[PDB]
Amino acid sequence: PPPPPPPGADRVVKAVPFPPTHRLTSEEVFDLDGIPRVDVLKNHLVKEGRVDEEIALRIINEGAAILRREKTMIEVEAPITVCGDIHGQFFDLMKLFEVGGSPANTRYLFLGDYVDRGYFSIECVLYLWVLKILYPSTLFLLRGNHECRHLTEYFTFKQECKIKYSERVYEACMEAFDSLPLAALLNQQFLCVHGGLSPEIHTLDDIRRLDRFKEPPAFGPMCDLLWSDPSEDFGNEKSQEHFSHNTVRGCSYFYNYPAVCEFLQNNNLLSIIRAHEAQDAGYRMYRKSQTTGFPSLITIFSAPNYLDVYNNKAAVLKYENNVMNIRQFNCSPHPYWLPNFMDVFTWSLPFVGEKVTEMLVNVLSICSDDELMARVFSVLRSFEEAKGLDRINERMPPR
Amino acid sequence: ASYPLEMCSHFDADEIKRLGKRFKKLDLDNSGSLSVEEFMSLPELQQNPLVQRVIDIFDTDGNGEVDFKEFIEGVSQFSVKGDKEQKLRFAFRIYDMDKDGYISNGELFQVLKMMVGNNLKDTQLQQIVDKTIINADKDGDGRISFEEFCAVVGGLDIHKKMVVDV
Ligand SMILES: [Ca+2]
Ligand SMILES: [Ca+2]
Ligand SMILES: [Ca+2]
Ligand SMILES: [Ca+2]
Ligand SMILES: [Fe+3]
Ligand SMILES: [Zn+2]
Repeated sequence: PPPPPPPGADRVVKAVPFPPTHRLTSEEVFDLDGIPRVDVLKNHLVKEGRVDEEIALRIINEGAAILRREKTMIEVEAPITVCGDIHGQFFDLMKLFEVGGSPANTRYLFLGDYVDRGYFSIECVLYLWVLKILYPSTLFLLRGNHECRHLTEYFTFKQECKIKYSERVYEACMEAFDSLPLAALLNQQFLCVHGGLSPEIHTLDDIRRLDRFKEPPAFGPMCDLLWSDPSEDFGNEKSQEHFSHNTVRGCSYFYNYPAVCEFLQNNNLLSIIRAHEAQDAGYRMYRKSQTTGFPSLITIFSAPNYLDVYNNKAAVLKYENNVMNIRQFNCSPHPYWLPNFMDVFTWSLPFVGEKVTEMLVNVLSICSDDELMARVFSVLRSFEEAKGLDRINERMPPR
Repeated sequence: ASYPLEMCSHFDADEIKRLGKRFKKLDLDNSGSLSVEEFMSLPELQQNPLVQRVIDIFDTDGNGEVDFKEFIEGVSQFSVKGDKEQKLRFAFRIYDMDKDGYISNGELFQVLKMMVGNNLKDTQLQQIVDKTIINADKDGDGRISFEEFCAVVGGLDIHKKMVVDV
């Protein structure tokens, strides 16, 4: 009795790499001491491999336990590499580490938003969590506004978990995200946070005080840290009003230059380093303080060709030997997925059903009471153009 | 006085008679069989990318045409009296080109290609085909059985659309 034909016998585009069929097991991922093998994991994930569910859970839970015991404003010193939004762009994350340096000898601070928008969010989480497990005192993760139940349920991260893993893995990620610190004080000179300032936050002690172990509420200091933006006219404002309602996000605030100046001066800080907004150049240096001649605010953005349409550079910020040097990098190829992770059966079946039925209806309509006598199937979907088109997805989802 | 035709279908005598009338009118040269060219002489079918797939499925004896028995049993798959599994199996058969009972990688690609055209790059299409198979293949032979097909799509209720009046 002849065996089945070899799996890829009639495969049409043979040069396309085929993903592993087997999930990585615990024996493969964890050494004798219970320590994960980051290179084994990385190589598997780059090929679009998956891990056994218990391994995903183990990685997420251990990372969560380490994160949970950190302060809500951690303190980190230079030298360091500071990174902004990643947004599930795992293959760009790989490039980021090649540019920034290996975590085995390089200190890192990530400002949040590991998930959503990109379709490799879970891979980003597993890999960063493993790095956190291996280098708990040199690699640091902050919370972004997407690390929460509200946004991941509205965007695709919850569905991503359901499809690639399970709801158990999603629920584990939700607890892990609740444990992420909200801010970092870098070298006693820079406040690092995902979004920015709050009218209710005037000192570092206002941040240190926060109960971070929860879904971010719709308003208040925790919300603002994750959600706020500099005003569109930051540094050149008409009104001198410190804060105004953030019309872009649908919640939280715009903060202006006077608000930033006051905060820096009251806290003996040099600048605020944040993320949260896409930049064509991968970063933005805002208006310099009159006093110091140093940029009062910095935005860092680490997701190149964001949404595969922005065509923007990404950047990380390297702070070493008293120099802040911005390293830019471009996007990298990544594998294709259909919107919301749907398989091709789910995708094509409604069309098949519709077209075969239509054919038969037409065929049977050849008589009408005489008896009484391209190919029309598609997918499901400039910097300033991409921005305006994606404006609703920067706003907080209803309820 | 020819020999009776034998068939299996959901249709009563009146419905079979009405379908007989449609058959005759479709059979242009009156050969008792239905050629591809006779199907294609209906303008409304000319831009439908699944026509040949449907004809292949109807043509159970494989002589490239649809006789009256095959016509009746084909249309019966779309009877209001037909069950979920029946409609789903017909759908499965759209993808299962060589009729061996298993959707393969190459077939899933080709049939999708018929529908998608150039809306995706070949590389893109191969990648989503690859992942669909991996995710749905429960016994690891690289191809999709009818049981594995249903586990994926049985919740979609597309069967409720696959229905015609006769
Ligand atoms: Ca004929
Ligand atoms: Ca035939
Ligand atoms: Ca087959
Ligand atoms: Ca199988
Ligand atoms: Fe973001
Ligand atoms: Zn953000």
